[PDB]
Amino acid sequence: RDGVRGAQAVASIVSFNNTAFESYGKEQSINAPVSQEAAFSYVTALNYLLNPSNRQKVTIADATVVFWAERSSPAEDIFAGMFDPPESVRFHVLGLSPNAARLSVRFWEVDTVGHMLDKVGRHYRELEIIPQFNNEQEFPSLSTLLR
RNA sequence: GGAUUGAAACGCCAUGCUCAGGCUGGCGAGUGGGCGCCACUCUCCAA
Repeated sequence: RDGVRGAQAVASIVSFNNTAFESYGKEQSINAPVSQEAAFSYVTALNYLLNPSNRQKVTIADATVVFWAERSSPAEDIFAGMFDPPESVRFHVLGLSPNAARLSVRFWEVDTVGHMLDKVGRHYRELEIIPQFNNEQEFPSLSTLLR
């Protein structure tokens, strides 16, 4: 509920529980070396970002999406980007999906603006038609169309 | 003729859009109007 949705109670990104996944005679996490404090750091950061109290998380389809910058109010409006369609690093975007007890990365972007017009823009421009009344609204919501 | 974090790795097994329902009841192409007014087969040729 308060973490990655649909995954096991405790999940991990790195794990080598089965022999088929080992190589060169290594074993366990030693199969990929990382300093202990470094491992702690990013895990804590990821846990923090997952906290619902901080408005930097959103669920789309099956994948949970997390983003961060020095400010987040505009990107947070992507909530309507699907719910009701219309110095610091800027807008890292990460989307991951859950396996049974381990996580996988779906996509990864670092672009600015946050534009998704590639599909939405095409989607809307395909729907263009002159209206009948003068008081109609240009951008109908999917709910209205389906109804 | 050692070693491309490599060498091997099926999305797979299978399931009815079914059972049934009147385009009906009914309505005037109907009322009425002149093909009329008038005009030379007529001049001459043995059997």
